[PDB]
Amino acid sequence: SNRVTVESKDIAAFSVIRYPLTTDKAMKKIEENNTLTFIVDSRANKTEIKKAMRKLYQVKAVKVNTLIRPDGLKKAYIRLSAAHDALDTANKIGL
Amino acid sequence: TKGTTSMGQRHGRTHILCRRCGRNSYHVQWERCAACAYPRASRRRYNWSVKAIKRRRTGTGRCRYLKVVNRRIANHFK
Amino acid sequence: HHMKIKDLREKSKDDLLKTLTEYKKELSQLRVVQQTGGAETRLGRIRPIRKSIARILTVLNQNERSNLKMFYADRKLRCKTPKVLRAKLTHRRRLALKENEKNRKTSRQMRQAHKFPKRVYAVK
Amino acid sequence: GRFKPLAVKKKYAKKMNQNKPVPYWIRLRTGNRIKWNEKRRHWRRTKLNY
Amino acid sequence: SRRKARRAHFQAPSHVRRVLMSAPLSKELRAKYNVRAMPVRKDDEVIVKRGTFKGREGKVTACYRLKWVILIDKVNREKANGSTVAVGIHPSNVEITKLKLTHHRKSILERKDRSSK
RNA sequence: AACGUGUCGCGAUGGAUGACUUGGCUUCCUAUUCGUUGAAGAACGCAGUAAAGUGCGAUAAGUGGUAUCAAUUGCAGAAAUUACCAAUCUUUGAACGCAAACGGCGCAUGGGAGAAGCUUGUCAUCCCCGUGCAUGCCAUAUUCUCAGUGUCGA
RNA sequence: UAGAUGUGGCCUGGAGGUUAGGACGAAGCUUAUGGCGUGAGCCUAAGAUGGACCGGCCUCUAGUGCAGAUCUUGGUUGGCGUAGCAAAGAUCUAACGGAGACGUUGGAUACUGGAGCGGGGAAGGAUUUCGUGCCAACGGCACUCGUACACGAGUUGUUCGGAAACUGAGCACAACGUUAUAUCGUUUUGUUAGGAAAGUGAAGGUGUGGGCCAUAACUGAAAAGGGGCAACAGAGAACCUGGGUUAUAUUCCAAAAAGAAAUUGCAUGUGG
RNA sequence: AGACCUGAGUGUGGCAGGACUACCCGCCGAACUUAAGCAUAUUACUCAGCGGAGGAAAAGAAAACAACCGUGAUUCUCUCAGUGAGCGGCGAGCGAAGAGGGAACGAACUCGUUGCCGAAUCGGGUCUUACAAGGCCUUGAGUUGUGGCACAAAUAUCAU
Ligand SMILES: [Mg+2]
Ligand SMILES: [Mg+2]
Ligand SMILES: [Mg+2]
Ligand SMILES: [Mg+2]
Ligand SMILES: [Mg+2]
Ligand SMILES: [Mg+2]
Ligand SMILES: [Mg+2]
Ligand SMILES: [Mg+2]
Ligand SMILES: [Mg+2]
Ligand SMILES: [Mg+2]
Ligand SMILES: [Mg+2]
Ligand SMILES: [Mg+2]
Ligand SMILES: [Mg+2]
Ligand SMILES: [Mg+2]
Ligand SMILES: [Mg+2]
Ligand SMILES: [Mg+2]
Ligand SMILES: [Mg+2]
Ligand SMILES: [Mg+2]
Ligand SMILES: [Mg+2]
Ligand SMILES: [Mg+2]
Ligand SMILES: [Mg+2]
Ligand SMILES: [Mg+2]
Ligand SMILES: [Mg+2]
Ligand SMILES: [Mg+2]
Ligand SMILES: [Mg+2]
Ligand SMILES: [Mg+2]
Ligand SMILES: [Mg+2]
Ligand SMILES: [Mg+2]
Ligand SMILES: [Mg+2]
Ligand SMILES: [Mg+2]
Repeated sequence: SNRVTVESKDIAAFSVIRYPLTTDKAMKKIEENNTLTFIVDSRANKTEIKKAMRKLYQVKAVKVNTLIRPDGLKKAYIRLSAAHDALDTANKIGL
Repeated sequence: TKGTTSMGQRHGRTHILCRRCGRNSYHVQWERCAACAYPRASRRRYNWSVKAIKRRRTGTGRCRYLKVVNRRIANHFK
Repeated sequence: HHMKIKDLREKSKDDLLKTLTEYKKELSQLRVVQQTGGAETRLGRIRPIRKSIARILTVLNQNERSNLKMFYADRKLRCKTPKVLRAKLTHRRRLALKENEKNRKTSRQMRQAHKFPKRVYAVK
Repeated sequence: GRFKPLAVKKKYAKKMNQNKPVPYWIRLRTGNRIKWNEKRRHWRRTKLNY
Repeated sequence: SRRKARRAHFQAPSHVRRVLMSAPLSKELRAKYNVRAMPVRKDDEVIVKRGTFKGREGKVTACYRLKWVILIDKVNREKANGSTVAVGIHPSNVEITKLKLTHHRKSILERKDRSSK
């Protein structure tokens, strides 16, 4: 190996999903749709935002739409499988 | 003519961003940085512009490993 | 409050990695709070809770660098250790000449150090 | 217009953030020398081209 | 030199800025411990020896140690809107009358006193 | 007269001058000179509130060690700040898997997610993480493989 | 006049000496403040100036005296409220807002006239978008408005564009050559004095009643012409409507997917 | 049907490139200017250009100077010396060296040859407290010579 530095299961899932988003549009999409809005790290992956959700918020994710905002910050919309209410996570996650 | 009118024909880009020099002197067509000669291993450096050498020497940037290694070699270690 | 390192060294890797994943989650939701409300009491725990993840990844790296050093710094055969653990010292201090030479001499150069040594004479 | 590399996108985003004013908790600091931002770009005045 | 001293002064780190802010002990607290002067600590009762607030005793509220001043609890000043604020007397204009204990202060106080004795 | 002068007092603009000077310059001196173990450079980042800068690198305005004592300070917050001397050290760059206005693409190699099938778990592509993989040169391989109508011999 | 020379001669910055001032007000600065020196200049006074340094003398020292260089820099000024703000669409009204020519809505008359003051893109710009404020200076008039300022937001893709994955004009890493030297030259109408590569097929290894059957290892089957870029208009490319954003939509919609397709990968299984 | 020779291939173990360049070393290298013109010359064996190291570099232990009553590695300094040297359209200009006083300096050494040896060498192991100035196994390099020793028709070499 060319390293010693320790790794875990945590840092692989807490670096991707960094904090949720609260806006007029990020709120209008939790209630109306079942999406959430997390400002994911920029070099993440739509398949790894799903894994991260399920590893952090034990909910399923169907469609994870992303976009690198004009701030270098990668937003992420996340449908919650229609079986996990989104309005029951923003109230859990404390959004 | 050759003034305000011809200034309208200014569509292209001769230079884009140099991945090594970080400035806007990467000549597109023949792909070489006009200011650091990238992809040439050696950065361009000419004594006929010492003033531009000074803008590009060490210490003009962050100088990470040296501000550390110059501390270790000045304290009997290496 | 947070993790105190003087009592954190004694912990183990598997005990640290559960200690770690809990400071991550605690900071994970402190950056939820930091979005919506200000709540300096609910907030303000970030800079201690974010430097406690620092002094856990520290001791994690402080340890598994030693375990991988009390395993490679060995008299084992063909003792080639990864260059990240090999005593780091400048590129030229690494090439120049170790102590075992730069003091090494031939025959017919040892033997004058004996026949004709340098003396500690004094003049009167 | 619509094509910008991501790297060229990362560099205008680093400029949209640098174009905010000095917050009014800075000028009550003990001995600062800052009253204005004096590096604020305006998109019309001066261009970045990167 | 002139130039290097006014730089090592104003460019002095925080732990240096505390021995450059030491105040003389009172006439009857020095021979109590047989030393000359101490760096001012938060909650050490003092008395101003110079200035508009001279001869005004108080307890050091803080050592605002980049303004180069200490804040006395009874030395206040009024703003325009009634709100009362604290003026900073340079420690050398102050004379300590009280100390705050420590197993690191009545140990260094006799490190300074072992110089005398 | 009004205007235009013109001298005086007072104002405005202006920012000289003086006073100051944590800067410059010059001179001298005491020691030790970066990088494939990834430098210099630049790129993007990181603060409870930070745009620049300074500091730092996803341990991010710092973690560790010692050694010091009670602050930091715009104001929150909090039973640390300062100084020094083992780590962490992102994307690049000599940049070296290939490329490159692609935050792109592989080849090995582990391990770790996630799952459909399937046997409560097990590795399918998919997707992360990490190492290795550039050329040249030197050394070398218990008899590691080879080429030659070069030499010779069984 | 050019020039020369003298001056116990004038002046500025600083040094070595000396004498001496200064918060009971130093430098500086102002002048119908006088006086006194032929003069350079000095000294005084008086400042409803200034706030902390400094004068005389003897030597020393120099970045030492300015009106004039189309001097240099900064600032001001005249002309001067002057030239002008004259090409390109004529605003008119109500009542409403507003601190108030301004805006909004209605009505009116128009202008652009489908090679547009239209709707979309590339190049380029990169927040100018949006909303809510705001109105200091910027929009050469003005503004309650703004592409301005502030805050907040805003860009959603199996299928669209790009890449992964084509070749063109061409480029040139390697090698090789040359060069004191390379950052030089050759280089797809196929490289190189030139040994430039796992795509396949296999015996053997492996669960187990020595073979039924199966993955795998590590070999190694012929096979010439090293790689590699270069096209957001060439080639290529699996998605279409309907609709519920302050600003995105062939991107979003969740289960009477608003629907309907196509399609790639791997899988289980009905058809032989 | 094998050795050797000459070449390959990847496996290991490494290294090189890059930065810095004030000084330093090599190559390259002008012109403006001066000569009241200018082409020799001067500028200048300079600037720029290519390359390369160091804490200094370079030089350095006489195929040296001298012509003396001789000196004795290199470097540096004062000096010789702007030279009664000298080069030069003998013009403009240029221009050293020995010696001397110094600094420094316990400053000298080792290959090849020669003779005597001839694998005593080197490298991979291993064993020992890491001992590799050693032990003891090693064809693995090496006999196309690693290593050891001696310094002159004058010394003493050479072994217990
Ligand atoms: Mg091109
Ligand atoms: Mg290259
Ligand atoms: Mg170079
Ligand atoms: Mg001034
Ligand atoms: Mg160096
Ligand atoms: Mg790095
Ligand atoms: Mg920075
Ligand atoms: Mg390369
Ligand atoms: Mg080797
Ligand atoms: Mg063989
Ligand atoms: Mg043969
Ligand atoms: Mg002067
Ligand atoms: Mg002058
Ligand atoms: Mg003047
Ligand atoms: Mg004039
Ligand atoms: Mg704006
Ligand atoms: Mg080339
Ligand atoms: Mg040969
Ligand atoms: Mg061979
Ligand atoms: Mg290798
Ligand atoms: Mg190279
Ligand atoms: Mg080099
Ligand atoms: Mg001439
Ligand atoms: Mg010459
Ligand atoms: Mg040069
Ligand atoms: Mg040398
Ligand atoms: Mg002379
Ligand atoms: Mg000459
Ligand atoms: Mg001599
Ligand atoms: Mg020999």
